[PDB]
Amino acid sequence: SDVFHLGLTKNDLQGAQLAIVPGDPERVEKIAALMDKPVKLASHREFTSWRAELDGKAVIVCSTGIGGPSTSIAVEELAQLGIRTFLRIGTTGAIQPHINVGDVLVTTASVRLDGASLHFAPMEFPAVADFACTTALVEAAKSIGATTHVGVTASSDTFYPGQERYDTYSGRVVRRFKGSMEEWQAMGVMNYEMESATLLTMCASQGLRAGMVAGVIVNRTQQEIPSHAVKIVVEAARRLL
Amino acid sequence: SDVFHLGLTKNDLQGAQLAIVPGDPERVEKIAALMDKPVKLASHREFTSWRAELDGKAVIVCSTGIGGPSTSIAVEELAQLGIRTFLRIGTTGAIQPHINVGDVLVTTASVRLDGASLHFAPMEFPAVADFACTTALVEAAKSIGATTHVGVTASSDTFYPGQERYDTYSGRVVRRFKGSMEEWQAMGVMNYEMESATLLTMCASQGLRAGMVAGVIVNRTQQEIPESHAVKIVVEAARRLL
Amino acid sequence: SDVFHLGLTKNDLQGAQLAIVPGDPERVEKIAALMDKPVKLASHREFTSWRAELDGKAVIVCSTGIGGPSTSIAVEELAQLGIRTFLRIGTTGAIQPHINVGDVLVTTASVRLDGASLHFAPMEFPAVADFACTTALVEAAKSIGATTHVGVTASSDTFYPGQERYDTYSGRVVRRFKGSMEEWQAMGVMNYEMESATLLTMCASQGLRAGMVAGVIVNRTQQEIPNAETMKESHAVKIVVEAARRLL
Amino acid sequence: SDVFHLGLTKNDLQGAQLAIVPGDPERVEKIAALMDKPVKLASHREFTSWRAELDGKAVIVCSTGIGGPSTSIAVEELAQLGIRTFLRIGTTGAIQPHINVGDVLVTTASVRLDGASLHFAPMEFPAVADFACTTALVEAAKSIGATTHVGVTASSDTFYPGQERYDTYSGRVVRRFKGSMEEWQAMGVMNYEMESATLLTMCASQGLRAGMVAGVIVNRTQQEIPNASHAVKIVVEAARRLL
Amino acid sequence: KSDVFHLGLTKNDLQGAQLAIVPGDPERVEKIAALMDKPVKLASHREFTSWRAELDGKAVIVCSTGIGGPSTSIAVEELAQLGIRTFLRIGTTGAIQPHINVGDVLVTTASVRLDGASLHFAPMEFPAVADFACTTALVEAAKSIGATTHVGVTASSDTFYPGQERYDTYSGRVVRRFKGSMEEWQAMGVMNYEMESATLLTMCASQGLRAGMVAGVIVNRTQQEIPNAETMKQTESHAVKIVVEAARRLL
Amino acid sequence: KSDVFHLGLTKNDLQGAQLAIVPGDPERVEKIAALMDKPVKLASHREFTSWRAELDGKAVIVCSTGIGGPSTSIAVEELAQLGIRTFLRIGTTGAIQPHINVGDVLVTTASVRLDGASLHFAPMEFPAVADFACTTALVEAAKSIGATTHVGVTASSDTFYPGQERYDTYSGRVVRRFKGSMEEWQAMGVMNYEMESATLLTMCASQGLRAGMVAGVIVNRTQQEIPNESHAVKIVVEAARRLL
Ligand SMILES: O=c1ccn2c(n1)O[C@H]1[C@H](O)[C@@H](CO)O[C@H]12
Ligand SMILES: O=c1ccn2c(n1)O[C@H]1[C@H](O)[C@@H](CO)O[C@H]12
Ligand SMILES: O=c1ccn2c(n1)O[C@H]1[C@H](O)[C@@H](CO)O[C@H]12
Ligand SMILES: O=c1ccn2c(n1)O[C@H]1[C@H](O)[C@@H](CO)O[C@H]12
Ligand SMILES: O=c1ccn2c(n1)O[C@H]1[C@H](O)[C@@H](CO)O[C@H]12
Ligand SMILES: O=c1ccn2c(n1)O[C@H]1[C@H](O)[C@@H](CO)O[C@H]12
Repeated sequence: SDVFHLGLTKNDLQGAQLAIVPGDPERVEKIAALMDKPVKLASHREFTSWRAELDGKAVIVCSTGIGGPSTSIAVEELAQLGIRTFLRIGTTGAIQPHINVGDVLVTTASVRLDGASLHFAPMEFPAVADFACTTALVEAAKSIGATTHVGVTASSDTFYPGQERYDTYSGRVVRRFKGSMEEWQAMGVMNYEMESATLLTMCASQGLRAGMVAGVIVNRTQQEIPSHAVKIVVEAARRLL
Repeated sequence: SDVFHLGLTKNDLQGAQLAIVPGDPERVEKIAALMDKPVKLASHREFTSWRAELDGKAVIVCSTGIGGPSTSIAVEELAQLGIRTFLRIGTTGAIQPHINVGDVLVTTASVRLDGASLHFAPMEFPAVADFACTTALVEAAKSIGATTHVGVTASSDTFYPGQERYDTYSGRVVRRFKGSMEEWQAMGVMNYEMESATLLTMCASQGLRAGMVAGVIVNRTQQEIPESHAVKIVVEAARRLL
Repeated sequence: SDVFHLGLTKNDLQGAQLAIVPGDPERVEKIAALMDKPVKLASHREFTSWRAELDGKAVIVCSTGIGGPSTSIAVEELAQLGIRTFLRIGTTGAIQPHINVGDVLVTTASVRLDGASLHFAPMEFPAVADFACTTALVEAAKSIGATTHVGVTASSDTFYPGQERYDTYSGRVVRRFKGSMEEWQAMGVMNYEMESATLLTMCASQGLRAGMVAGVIVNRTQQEIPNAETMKESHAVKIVVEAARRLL
Repeated sequence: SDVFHLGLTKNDLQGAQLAIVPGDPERVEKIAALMDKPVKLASHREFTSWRAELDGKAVIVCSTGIGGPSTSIAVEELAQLGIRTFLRIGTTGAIQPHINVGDVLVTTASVRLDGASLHFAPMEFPAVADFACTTALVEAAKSIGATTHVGVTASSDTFYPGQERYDTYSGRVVRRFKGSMEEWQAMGVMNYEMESATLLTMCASQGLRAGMVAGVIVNRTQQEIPNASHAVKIVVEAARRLL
Repeated sequence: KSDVFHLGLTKNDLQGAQLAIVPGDPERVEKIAALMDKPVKLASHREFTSWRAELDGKAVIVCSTGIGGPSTSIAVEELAQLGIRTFLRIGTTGAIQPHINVGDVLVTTASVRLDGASLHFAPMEFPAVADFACTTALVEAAKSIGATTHVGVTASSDTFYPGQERYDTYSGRVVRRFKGSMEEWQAMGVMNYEMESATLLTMCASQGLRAGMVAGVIVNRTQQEIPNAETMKQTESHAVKIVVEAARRLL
Repeated sequence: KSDVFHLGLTKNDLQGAQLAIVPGDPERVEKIAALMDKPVKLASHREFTSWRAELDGKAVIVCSTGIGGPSTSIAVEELAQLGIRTFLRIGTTGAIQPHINVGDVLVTTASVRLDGASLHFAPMEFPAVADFACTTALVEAAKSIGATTHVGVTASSDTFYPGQERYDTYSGRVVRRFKGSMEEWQAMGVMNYEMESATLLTMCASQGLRAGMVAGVIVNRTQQEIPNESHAVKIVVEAARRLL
């Protein structure tokens, strides 16, 4: 093991320079199974890694877990092993009424409601996605025929108060986030999730390419509590290889 | 007439939905002359406005002057008159050694070293360009065959201390900005300019499409102070967005 | 030619160490006309410069444009050329009920609602006027007999959201400035403006003397925008010329 | 299931009001084994939960995973199910010369270098542990005879830059965290971890009781990476004094 | 003769003392020193009055701070130079919780930092936390005396009026930051308001000094009955007996 | 016996007074009032010693503030509750500019807000600015007295040691924020360090009260760290005479 957390050596990657990075370890095998020669690499904490082949070239699929801190460990240690391009696939809650459950979202940049991004760049720095990655993700969605939305995502360190949920133990949301959902909605923000700000900032400020795609699992204008994207991200990876 | 600064009516625009927004009033007519049926509309302070036609469709060219404050006035008042798409063309000082004078840069997002962006969105909101605008801009630069870099820009409220210039009256730089250039360079930042953070934040937070393009006029790794394809690029990009 | 934006040399100034700095370029020559031996120096972007003579002493008149960014270029490059004392003349929106259109407002210090002032001093540092410049402006106003108000000014990086104007495209104001005008009013702030915070912070933190004066064109307790007119206020112009005289 | 992530009902807890919350899911079984009638409950994402008994009273053991965001999810959802007292156990890197590998550290409060704590309370509010919980941990430690240090912890959203590690892909650290380890060291800060700031802030501002204990895994005065027990006994003994 | 700029004390004055009790009021010093053996006045300059007394045969200092973090920081710093390593603050306070009664005793584990002087020792993310041994001694000493005691968080404010959301003032207005603040602190479980615990606890914790904080509740801001002078000084005395008794266990 | 909770004064005690001189040292209060007509001791509670005097037939207050903004804010507010509308501060200070001598007098136009109490009245972007009429009277009073006077910006700190970048302390340690800070204020033309002006100036300017600040230099920090009726106390009395 060349790294402290992932349990991987540089030789494990077989010259791979691109990684797909889901949140849930459960999803890693399913993503790799859509490519050639899939083999299990390692599994430690919420970091499950698999190696696959796409058009003759080595590809990594590795999970991040929930949150920026966990994400920052996986990205850093993957970068040490040779990864220069990261493609993020996740799940999300829509906050705009016209976006339906089943729709696919591509993130251009993130509202930094996290702490981990500040460990790489000050708040004035933008949490922006790589242009080539974003293009590839939009072209892939277009070829597959998925109903897709491009724009800004709010990336939060919490599931509950930072996304202004009141259905909680305290039923309370601190001053900073009181009335914040209505504010993001007016600013044209598409959705909430919990990892992109960290991923995007840390890659953009360190010479690493990153992209972000996600499937909608809930619409917050209706409820607080609740496939194509998987095909989109692997198709995008083919154009970036 | 309809607006306080620009001196324009909705009728002056004749249906225009897109605007090209340079900084210098003197470049406004030059950009308009590259398109069909160029007509001068008005001229007040920083704001010189022209109407032209591109593929039979009305287009506005309006100057912003230097800085986010005056840019925010032009953008706001054009939006009241019906503009929904804004394209900035400017000039810039590169901070990466591999970028030469005359190269073209396309901004995906800006480092917010301004004050006016905060009047539209809190600091954690990204100063990000619209994707369709950026695509057109990158595809236009490639069609004309320009040497092109795509990435992040540092957008500063000042020409001197905020860009870490020491050849000044005082010769000093405040704590915040001392050592900041080396820091931006290490973070992959391409260039310094003075307007993008304001333009990009106020558009992305109000449902307005915005893109940013600039020609390199100086490189900071050698000196503090010093037809371009940039103008051809912005006009070709505007064509694709109408 | 000695500077990058203003297109001037030290020779153009002919020994000048005081400059009057209006916002609008079209005001430069009109201000210069009230003084002896006026001549046009240069004009680039929003920097229009004229030289005049007051009691046999060389004085510069140079525009700044709208906003602190272009103000900071003008003030810096003028300082490089030899200017050590700056007097700003502008227009303003009053936020107190008793202040009338055409009243003259002299600023002691400014609420830093700008970004450029942070490029010279951290937010703790006061955006304060020079005492000698303020004295000259106050004493000059009394000599003219204008209705004068002295106090704090809020200096915003925007005309619209930062001055809590709602009649806009979005009709929306961000959390920070929502309810802000009522708060400044209660705190005794006289007016809204867009350049003083940058100017005063620049000069005070770099050993330069600065004064700030402006004439009211709208009262924000009744309307956001002044009514349009056709006919072609000047009190503040006389006051700023007379104040310079007392400073030379 | 009564909660969204954990996959637990109120009936699963059997009236439990106290939870031991390790970082690593692997530890859940081991901590539960030291108590009686231990049984598995659920496992979803980084949240593995067990239930046991201590002096005839039900106790929960539930993992949080790495970081404040994940910690905040577990703590909130356990609170909805009835948990009022939280005792965290983790691993940590020491930054004081007089603190060695294998020593046990009890946190009174944390330096807030996270983002999740701000979602509960503004920065001025202290990430402070409950006094009853801290007392139980200190006293449990002295009865086992472990080398114990009591004080402030640095709680970071990152393992690398925020803890000022330079053996990285970029080799640089951002302005804010550059020269920061030396500063914390002069301030009397004991150690580095990643979850206590979030945990202590969200409990102290919501009427919940919380304590924090960890074992020293690396000394940062001599090395960045560790490689080149007592705490588990202490946390179980502390919980026993809290029921 | 003085070893320090403000306090007017020497190391000889201390007689080898390593603990100090640090109240706010100059006039309270003599009264607290009256609960110990053989008290003698040492000095009195500005708001800083100092006395020495014996406790179980050990030298102890009692020295006032004045109101606020700035004057507290001067006193604590200059005492530390003279050789003091442990500081125990006794105060009076206003409770903001309905279940906390006038006459109750409050021990602070840590403080909400609404001061400016703590920032001169550590940035805002550092906790304004009490020393464990000092808090242990205070909680246990409270049981010896028999007080009704609450242990938790305290809001430490640089002002008595607007920072404690008081509206009965000259202006009658409260700045944006503090408008609605009392209600929010109440929800977060904050017990009370005072004016110096944030400075003291931050400056000691970040400099290798031990500090503790105890106070008696003189008023509650949720109820309408305001106690008289006699009942208030009865509460103060009750909390004063706890700080001396806690000091015994810290020698 | 008292209309206010800290000072121990009634509105009646002020006898119509609308101006107060507000020094820092309680012991110094009596000596200032002794320079005026019919001085009478009023009260003494905590760090607040108050005396009443007369100047050209008008009642004036001299009241002690104690050290620091918090203590200052209590005095100003309760004095305001009893009718005082004009405050004049007289203090001692440490100069940080080479050209300023020990014994010189400094009039403050505005302060660097290195405090916490000012934020309880106005956000940080609000200027800690003195009243123009008060500053004028102080500047003119200096001429009449005949002292060497400098007018400008003052750094107003919540501490005496770390915030004034002093290293001769127990820890010998200065926090990141204030590391190298004295050299920075110096280059920004800041005259001096004190501990009360930011709170005083901000709270008065944002509440419709008039305030002024004068001080005598007791030490120069470019030569020395620790220091060791004056001109400044004469100037504050003369200024008060001009503002009645
Ligand atoms: O509202 C939502 C719904 C889902 N997600 C998101 N917000 O946070 C992301 C977490 O990693 C994880 C938490 O369920 O899934 C993503
Ligand atoms: O280094 C540079 C060079 C050029 N520019 C930029 N920074 O600021 C932009 C100004 O609006 C304008 C005036 O400098 O030109 C752009
Ligand atoms: O309400 C107002 C009215 C006028 N002004 C002010 N606010 O901003 C100043 C700008 O420079 C310019 C913008 O019109 O004029 C000054
Ligand atoms: O230096 C260290 C060493 C260990 N830990 C800490 N920092 O972060 C904690 C993480 O949860 C997890 C990361 O390995 O373990 C804790
Ligand atoms: O509500 C209150 C009541 C009392 N105190 C507190 N808040 O502030 C403390 C001051 O030092 C001093 C001011 O009364 O006493 C403490
Ligand atoms: O450097 C200095 C010197 C003196 N002073 C000042 N700073 O702080 C003021 C304190 O109230 C008091 C404490 O010395 O005196 C004022």
